[PDB]
Amino acid sequence: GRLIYTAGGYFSLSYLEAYNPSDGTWLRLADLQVPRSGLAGCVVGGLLYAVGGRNTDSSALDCYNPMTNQWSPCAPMSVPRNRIGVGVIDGHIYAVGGSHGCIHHNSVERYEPERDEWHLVAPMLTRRIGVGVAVLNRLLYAVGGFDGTNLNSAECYYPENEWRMITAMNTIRSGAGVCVLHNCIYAAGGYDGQDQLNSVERYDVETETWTFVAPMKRRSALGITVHQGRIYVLGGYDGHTFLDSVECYDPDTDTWSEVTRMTSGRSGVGVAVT
Ligand SMILES: NC(=O)CN1c2ccc(c3ccccc23)N(CC(N)=O)S(=O)(=O)c2cccc(c2)OC(=O)CCCCC(=O)N2CCC[C@H]2C(=O)Nc2ccc(cc2)S1(=O)=O
Repeated sequence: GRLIYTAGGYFSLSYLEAYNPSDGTWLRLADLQVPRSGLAGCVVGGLLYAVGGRNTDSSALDCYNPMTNQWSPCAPMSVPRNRIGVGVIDGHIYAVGGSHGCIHHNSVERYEPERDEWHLVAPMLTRRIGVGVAVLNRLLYAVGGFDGTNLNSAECYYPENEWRMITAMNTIRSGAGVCVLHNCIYAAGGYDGQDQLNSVERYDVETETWTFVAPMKRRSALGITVHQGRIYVLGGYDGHTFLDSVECYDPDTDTWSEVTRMTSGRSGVGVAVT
């Protein structure tokens, strides 16, 4: 009965809408206190947090509670982080990368909801604005992005405080939807400098290889989450228009299938499931 929340986005949007893949119903919920695009979403203990983005870049961390349909302010990050990416480990929110104006972040900071406190951790090997982030059994991955100059590179964070480069992708991707499904890390979509991508690669943590799976039906700044063993990508920008298209990836048949449409097109959204 879990839901897919899309929060904020760009058409900078305040919408918080929830999709049920089991019946095609959308619900519109309480707005983001402050519109934001370029933000990330993630869930801790049933709570949905919206991080970073921009309205002016944003350091805001807000918390949405399905049980109250109310957005609660949290302590802000140590710096603004637009085009951020986030992951959770042990109930802690890791916010990696992003940009504050011309400052392209390689720093990473961790929020403990228990104390409402943000705290710095070991920065990355590379500045990554538009970074993709996912976590696989307490390893945090930052994938792609753009360092202020040039990334196919990916790197991995072990919490117990050092980042390690991993195998590079087959593709240069900033603004790529990144997730973990099963024991693999997916990097769907992105922007290679030239084109929006519809291709998707997954890193098998156990063969340390990026292999392409079927292409999507193109997009950047797309939302991405998992729901009932399936990847859902939301909206994004295909180079010409801001898509309302929501696409679902079934790993069993290795196909991407459009599965719904958002009530309005957006990119720059934060997405999570709870
Ligand atoms: N919160 C934000 O900062 C804003 N948003 C973001 C914008 C960017 C990245 C974002 C990545 C992650 C999350 C959010 C991203 N990326 C760079 C990165 N290092 O990751 S990106 O994914 O690679 C990418 C997306 C879209 C366009 C693009 C590159 O550049 C291009 O293709 C140029 C092609 C022609 C379009 C164009 O001329 N335009 C002139 C200005 C903008 C863009 C525009 O007209 N409308 C627009 C408005 C809002 C958004 C996208 C497009 S947004 O809200 O999603």
